[PDB]
Amino acid sequence: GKQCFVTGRKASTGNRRSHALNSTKRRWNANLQKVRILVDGKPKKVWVSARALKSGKVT
Amino acid sequence: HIKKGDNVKVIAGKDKGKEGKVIATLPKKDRVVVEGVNIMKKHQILETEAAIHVSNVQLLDPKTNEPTRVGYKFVDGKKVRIAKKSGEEI
Amino acid sequence: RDILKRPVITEKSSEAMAEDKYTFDVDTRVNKTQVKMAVEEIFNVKVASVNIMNYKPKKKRMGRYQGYTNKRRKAIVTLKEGSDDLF
Amino acid sequence: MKAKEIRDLTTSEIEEQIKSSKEELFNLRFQLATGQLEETARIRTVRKTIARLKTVARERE
RNA sequence: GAGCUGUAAGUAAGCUUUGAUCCAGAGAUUUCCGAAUGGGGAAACCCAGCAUGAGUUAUGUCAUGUUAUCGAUAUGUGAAUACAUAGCAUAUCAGAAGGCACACCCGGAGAACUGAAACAUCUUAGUACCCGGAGGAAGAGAAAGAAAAUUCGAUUCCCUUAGUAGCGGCGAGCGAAACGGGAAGAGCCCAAACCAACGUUGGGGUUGUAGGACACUCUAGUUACAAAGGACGACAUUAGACGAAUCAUCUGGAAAGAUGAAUCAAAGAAGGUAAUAAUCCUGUAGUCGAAAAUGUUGUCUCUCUUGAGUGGAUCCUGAGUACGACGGAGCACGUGAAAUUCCGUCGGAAUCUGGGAGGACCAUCUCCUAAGGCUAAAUACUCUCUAGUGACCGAUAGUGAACCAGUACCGUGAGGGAAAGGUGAAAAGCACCCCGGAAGGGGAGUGAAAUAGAACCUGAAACCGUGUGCU
RNA sequence: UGAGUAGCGAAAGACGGGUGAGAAUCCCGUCCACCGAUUGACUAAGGUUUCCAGAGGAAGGCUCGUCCGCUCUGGGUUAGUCGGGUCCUAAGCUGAGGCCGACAGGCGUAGGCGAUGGAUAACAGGUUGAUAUUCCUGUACCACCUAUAAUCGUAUCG
Repeated sequence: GKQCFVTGRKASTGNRRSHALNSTKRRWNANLQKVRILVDGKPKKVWVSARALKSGKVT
Repeated sequence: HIKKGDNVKVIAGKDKGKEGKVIATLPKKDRVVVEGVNIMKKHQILETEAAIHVSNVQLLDPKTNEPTRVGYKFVDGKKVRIAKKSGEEI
Repeated sequence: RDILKRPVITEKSSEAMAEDKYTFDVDTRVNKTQVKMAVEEIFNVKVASVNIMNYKPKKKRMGRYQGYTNKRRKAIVTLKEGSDDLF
Repeated sequence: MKAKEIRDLTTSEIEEQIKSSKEELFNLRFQLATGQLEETARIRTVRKTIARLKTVARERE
């Protein structure tokens, strides 16, 4: 139940392939980081992806 | 349809063409008891009367004393019963 | 109130009348303190002590269908004065 | 469709509950338990009066 | 408008023309458990606080209201730590919970048996199972479209294109779209440039034949989208009422059958009547009827409302967006010469001389204007309510269940799962006599029939007994 | 069909008198026989009316039955002190906030639930066909409420 607070990034699902084309299930996870950001109330620590931290966000 | 305490004529059965007086009414089973017809014997031993179907009796005309059908015409505010083949009120 | 339902007249209760003990059928969900205060206001009799017991439904079959009777609560009341005068 | 003759004041309604219920229906049941009661159709008659009495009482809130 | 207190007998005691019983609309009461919600618990139980009240000289005892959790709104709200902000105690909320038709729809996650006459790519199959969210329908929907004509113009569904073009250990196999013919068919609102207050709320503005701000002389309530609450009479449901026409004889227990004579029909559909009935009964064709509740509709109320084109100095038209690389998925299309579009990681543009597409890619032409949001109809399905039909079954059949069947019974449990219909038209269900302790039987009697006697319509075979002609 | 065949589940019965339509099998009495660290007396779990009285003999009883744990009709279980709750906690279970996790959910703090353990006021005798620390008789104990009082306003409760 972990997701990016700014954008909403979440893990996905797909296949892992081999040279013989055998397929098994795997997951692509988001590069979430535990960073303190500005909040209206207490400044709390939330999951924010590294892409969201680009373009300029508070910390 | 056929009220109790009336004068009827039997048109079908063992005792056909015999006038009688209605003494009981069973509308759940559609059975009418006529006085003097359909005698029964019960081992208890007594002789009494049995029930007959309402479809085997016709009302008697007050004037001709002949079988007839029934109709309604709303003479008054209430509803009254008349007789076909004539105009006399039953 | 109408806590009491019916009086009980049996062979064992007949010999219990000599000791001023009366048997009644009461409501299932009442305590003997409530039964104590119900006799005093209907017959105007001062009571001494009240006993009470519970029963279980009995499986009674008539014809082809089986079933159960009602659960019964029975109370025995002891009187120091007066008499209920059951007819 | 019955005889709804009960039209007296609300104070007398409570007077008609202890009479009809507390002392009449209760007495009629102990009479039958030992067994002295003919006219057993009266048990239903008293019960329906109590239903009518409390129905008009609720109509007046 | 005359009987009634259900199956269910039967005996009591009752009610009813001063309108019983019954049918329909509208109200009141509604124990306990169960999301269960004062606390606990082995559901249908136990144990409390607070505020009034009923009884006791007084405790004991009882009745009525309220007290769960989370969330959203006002107030009081030291901390550690100066102001504050976590925690907290109150007040309010038709706020949420759980079930439901194992039907229809949209998402997350997602097999194997099987086929390839073995098998791993492939297929089964994005199927079965599970979880989440709804709705009466859901989803999609107003061109960064289809194409190559001297063009069309939102989405959805049916026919055809067509088993074509294609994909494929090029094996097994998978498999389209545009055009064309039809059902149905309305389109609008926001961000920015600009204008005055204290970043906020109002006005302005919504686009490709390029639109708008800015300067220029400049006038249809659509409550299914397009802005949101209410008042005005006509049909339709939820009880019903009128409504034509037949008499004789024969057989028979009984006539509706047969022999003869009549009638009606906007009514010859059907069911019941002692047997096969247009004219015996309930009905049918036709017409009429509504206190009261609930739907649809249409004529006024009511609530909003700025209707047109030439000029383009300058400004605005959606950014970590489009796009690229790496690893995947989905398009009929298995990375392949793969365009078109989604996810994870990392880089990362331009601003009408702009940008995207026309199956790698470049140039020329043609079409269009992404990165914000809503929208009825044609379409799919049936647990239920009313009215109907069948070259569909007729008790080993038809639902597992025509009988009080998800019952008996079996298992710790999830779960599995039967057999059983028929007297007679009418109970008229054998008064009475004889054998016993009774069951049963022989007479008499009821009935057309009693070998129709309730283990009751007909009553085959296997099988079991008695007597006889020939051996 | 096997076939009136196998079997009828450890074991000692005999006689007299009654009931009765019907008795080796039912009642009453006598004698003999068997267990007696148990086939005797209580009670926990489990079963749920099989317990008592009066009637009955279709089916059940591996035979018969006048009998029964079987059928019909009526009856039977009484607590301030006994075991449990209004007392307490083991091992475990559930947990407001909180942590983790595609969904569903997993774990866990404060706090609760939970005896097989701890704490806690009664004995003797009699009585019915069926109840007995429960009913009755006699003698006790524990908690709580109400009105004068000995002694008490620094007491006293915590």
